[PDB]
Amino acid sequence: DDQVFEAVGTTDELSSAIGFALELVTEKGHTFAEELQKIQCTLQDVGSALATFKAGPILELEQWIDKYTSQLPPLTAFILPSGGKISSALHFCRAVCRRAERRVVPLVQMGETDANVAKFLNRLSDYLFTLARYAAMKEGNQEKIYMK
Amino acid sequence: IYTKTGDKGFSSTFTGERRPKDDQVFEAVGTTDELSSAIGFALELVTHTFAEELQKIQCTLQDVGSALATPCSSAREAHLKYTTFKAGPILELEQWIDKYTSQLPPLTAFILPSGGKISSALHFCRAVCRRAERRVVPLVQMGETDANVAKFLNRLSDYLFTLARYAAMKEGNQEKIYMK
Amino acid sequence: KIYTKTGDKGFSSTFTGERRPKDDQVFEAVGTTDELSSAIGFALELVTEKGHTFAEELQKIQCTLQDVGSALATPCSSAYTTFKAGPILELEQWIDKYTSQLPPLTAFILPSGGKISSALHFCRAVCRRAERRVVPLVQMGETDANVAKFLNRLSDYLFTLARYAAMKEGNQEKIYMK
Ligand SMILES: Nc1ncnc2c1ncn2[C@@H]1O[C@H](COP(=O)(O)OP(=O)(O)OP(=O)(O)O)[C@@H](O)[C@H]1O
Ligand SMILES: Nc1ncnc2c1ncn2[C@@H]1O[C@H](COP(=O)(O)OP(=O)(O)OP(=O)(O)O)[C@@H](O)[C@H]1O
Ligand SMILES: [Cl-]
Ligand SMILES: [Mg+2]
Ligand SMILES: [Mg+2]
Ligand SMILES: [Mg+2]
Ligand SMILES: [Mg+2]
Repeated sequence: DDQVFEAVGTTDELSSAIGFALELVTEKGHTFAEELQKIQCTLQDVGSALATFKAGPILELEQWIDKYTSQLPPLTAFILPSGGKISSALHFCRAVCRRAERRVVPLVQMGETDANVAKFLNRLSDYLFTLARYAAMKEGNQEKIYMK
Repeated sequence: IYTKTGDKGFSSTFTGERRPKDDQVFEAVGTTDELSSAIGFALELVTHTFAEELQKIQCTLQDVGSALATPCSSAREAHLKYTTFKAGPILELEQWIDKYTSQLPPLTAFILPSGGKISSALHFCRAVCRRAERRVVPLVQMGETDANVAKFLNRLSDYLFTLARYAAMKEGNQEKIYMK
Repeated sequence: KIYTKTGDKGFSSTFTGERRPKDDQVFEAVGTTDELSSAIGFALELVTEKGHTFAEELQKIQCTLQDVGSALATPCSSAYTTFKAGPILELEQWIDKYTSQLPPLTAFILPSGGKISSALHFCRAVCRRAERRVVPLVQMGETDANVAKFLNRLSDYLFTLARYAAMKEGNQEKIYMK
């Protein structure tokens, strides 16, 4: 099936975009770098699952999200993809992650893939978005804002 | 785990339709966000008027996104500002291109993606932009999206191409030329 | 003036002169191929030192990617378009060169290994996307099988070159962990 190869490929594409973003991290021992690396592993499991996906990593993502949200101001503006190297790269990862989601979706719904793979990808773009903001905040960057 | 509205693989348009995330509309808005993000990263390599231009373009790509997520077949009276995509930013890209073009050597051979970090990031952006044009086109040719969105993305890749060239020249980088 | 506006309505030309909508699978394959060449272009900028022979290789590969573009823009039924085996066989030689210098590998390598190596894993993914786009074209007999072969062998090249970059830099690449 072509749809499976497409979904696996786009998952790998995401993981490799994360791989490149990780290279932008200049200081050693950041916990989000650990997290991104764990996600990459999960993406490999996504890969073979597509080709039973437990809920744990979704929960993991949800607690990391909540951790970073509580450290950040409320979200009042619409931001443009920005805020420093890592941040921008994560915004790109977010876009690619959302593309992966769209590719997995028909596979679920056809019941060829565990529902949770979609949920994980859905939640991953929230993680990547949140992490981007968190990363920019910690560089004290200030992201660019929408203007007509 | 949370029960998020997107978890069963459906999302919403700005007109209230529920569609599988699979849908053309989301392929089209996703790919546009992808493009804007790529530009976001390219901006981070600015080492500048053209940096200002790239941001305005990101802002237009927001509008593009609002437009794509508002199918004309179901736009009502209050959504008219989203369904209406004015020509202005296109004329802008055109006059920007003329400006840069009048500062560049004449062009006759095929340029490979190259020219320094900013220039190469821009060539990648251009490629992503043309993918975004491919996603928008079927919405336009189905009457769901203003044709001006497509004009824009069409022109944008020529803008992004000529800026790449400009950046290369202002760094003293010669781009590679197609060989054989 | 570089823009004609003639594609402003969503249509464009194949190298046969046929007008098609821009979302036609021919354009999807050509574009994805451009995307790949652009990704290689960026990875090329991550090379610090002068005179790396792989850097010369990737640039030759960009040239072939243009040829792959043209071939794809010239679908066979509507025409006469053959893609020669040469750049494939050449890729195969370069692959052996790097492959033979590498540790035997039993792990699963996560996209990692430094900037170059990382950029090249991404390139590999985009190349694999380009393969997936070329596949329908070959199966309906619009494109020479060799074109798919080239991108396939190029996926292999980019993976193993990323391993090579990582090893030269002495940059440990990350492994799959359960
Ligand atoms: N995978 C996707 N690709 C492109 N666009 C999307 C995708 N998912 C959602 N969208 C669009 O972007 C908007 C914001 O995305 P969001 O992720 O918040 O929606 P969702 O996935 O339906 O909701 P939730 O993430 O809260 O479950 C959505 O209303 C939808 O129009
Ligand atoms: N968005 C696209 N994605 C992939 N391939 C394209 C795209 N647009 C055009 N092509 C192909 O690449 C060639 C050069 O593209 P170009 O953008 O100059 O064409 P166009 O959009 O038809 O014309 P113009 O841009 O001058 O209005 C075209 O002749 C066509 O074969
Ligand atoms: Cl795609
Ligand atoms: Mg979502
Ligand atoms: Mg949301
Ligand atoms: Mg064009
Ligand atoms: Mg042109």
